[PDB]
Amino acid sequence: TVPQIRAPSHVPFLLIGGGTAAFAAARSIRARDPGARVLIVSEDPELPYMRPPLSKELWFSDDPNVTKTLQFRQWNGKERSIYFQPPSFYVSAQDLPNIENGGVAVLTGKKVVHLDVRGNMVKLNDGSQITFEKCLIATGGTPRSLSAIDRAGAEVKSRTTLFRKIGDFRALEKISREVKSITVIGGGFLGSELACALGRKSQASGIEVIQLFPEKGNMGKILPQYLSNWTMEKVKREGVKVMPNAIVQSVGVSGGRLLIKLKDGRKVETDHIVTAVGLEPNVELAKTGGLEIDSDFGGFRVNAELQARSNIWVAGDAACFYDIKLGRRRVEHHDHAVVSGRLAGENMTGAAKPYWHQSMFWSDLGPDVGYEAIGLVDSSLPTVGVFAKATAQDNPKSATEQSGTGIRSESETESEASEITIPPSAPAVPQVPVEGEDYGKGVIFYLRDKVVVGIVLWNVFNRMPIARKIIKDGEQHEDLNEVAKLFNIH
Ligand SMILES: Cc1cc2nc3c(=O)[nH]c(=O)nc-3n(C[C@H](O)[C@H](O)[C@H](O)COP(=O)(O)OP(=O)(O)OC[C@H]3O[C@@H](n4cnc5c(N)ncnc54)[C@H](O)[C@@H]3O)c2cc1C
Repeated sequence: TVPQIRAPSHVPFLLIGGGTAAFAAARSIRARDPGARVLIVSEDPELPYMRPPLSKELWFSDDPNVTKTLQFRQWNGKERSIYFQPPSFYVSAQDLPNIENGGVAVLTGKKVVHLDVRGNMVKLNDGSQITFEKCLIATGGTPRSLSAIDRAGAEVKSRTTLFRKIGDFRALEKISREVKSITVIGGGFLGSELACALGRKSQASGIEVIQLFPEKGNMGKILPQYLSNWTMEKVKREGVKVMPNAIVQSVGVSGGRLLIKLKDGRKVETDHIVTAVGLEPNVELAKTGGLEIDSDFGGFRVNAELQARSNIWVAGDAACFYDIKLGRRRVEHHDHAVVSGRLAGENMTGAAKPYWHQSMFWSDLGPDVGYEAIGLVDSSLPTVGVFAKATAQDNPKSATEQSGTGIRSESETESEASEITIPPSAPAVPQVPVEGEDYGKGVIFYLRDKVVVGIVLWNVFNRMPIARKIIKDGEQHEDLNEVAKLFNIH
């Protein structure tokens, strides 16, 4: 067996990229047009898989075999495959045009590098060509790097990982068992999940874990300062040296270790760096395809139907879409990937439906801390937070036990509450006098006009439909403590 040239071929439905959005689009097309012939072409050799477990549950397991099988343990102890479907669900490219009732084929280890819109064709990196009738671009993005690491030498670039894939979890996991110290650069949800995860391994290994970022505290661009600060102390307590207000001036090699120099005088000595500083949408096809990239937000600009050009749609992290409440925007949400992929797939079969979904986001920092967000969440906005003591059910683990899944967009559902009526206050709880240290859950309302434009929920689950409805209706609430009763915050 030797390398060979693929003959030109044709496929009714071509999906460029094999991630969450591509997979959801393939199922949608198959549901809408039974017998459909769908081909996914994907650069990474792996079959389609969900990403959330990579910075999360896969680090919380004592079984060495999980790194190989990727059958991760949810917080409720129940196993789940990181893959959407196993190999048997798919067919090979070669067989697709001949199989009865059609199917979903997958061609991994191949990259589409040229899109010809008017000729309905693409070219792969190996020179072969595939004509299509309908095409979805769902190429995701590539992790951003740090400028200082880019200007940095071979030695340091060889000791920095960007965190996005299976390969990254595997390498970072191995490194956590080989070196004395690892630094996470990035204060966002993802960098924070990685810090907690290594801090947990640290309990057994004794490795040093540092997390550094330029904000005053974790997720500082998103959470109000008080909760950002609470969060920062929480992460630190997982055994992480957190360094806020840190701007990387340069990185170099000293003593055989990495030497990161900060603008303010500080210096960090460490053996490996993982960055989590955001994403660049994969838009290389915009050029041959004559597609518009959004100059303000990045990604492919699409219309209400997720369409970019004739017979071309985009979904997932790669799309700059028109949010029904916020206007042009792009997100990195698992929910959006699934919903938008499904809708694109439906539109590929002729539906012409607008994307009116309000995408949600969630983050877990271990089984005991969970956040959910929706709409415009920006710490520069005026905000109203309402809090209460947590009940036993108010944590990511219980939310996983109740629903049987850890992927929060699944358990929350994609729906929107049909009506909002402020329920009666709950029965009084006999208690000693309550202090701020005693709260463990809450809702934070983000405002613009006296209208709620965004919501972050802290340890409140199964209420996302209600948060969607409050944001959609756009009422001026006279008293947000009454509305918080909708989130069982009393
Ligand atoms: C580690 C991590 C944890 C996360 N946790 C959460 C969370 O808990 N909650 C939440 O809401 N969201 C979370 N997210 C975000 C969510 O997983 C993403 O929004 C989602 O993966 C985007 O899916 P996609 O299909 O749009 O893009 P991708 O998943 O990136 O898929 C794109 C695929 O296309 C391939 N590709 C790119 N270019 C080409 C090309 N030209 N030709 C062929 N193939 C190509 C790439 O190899 C890639 O496989 C997390 C993300 C990461 C990385």
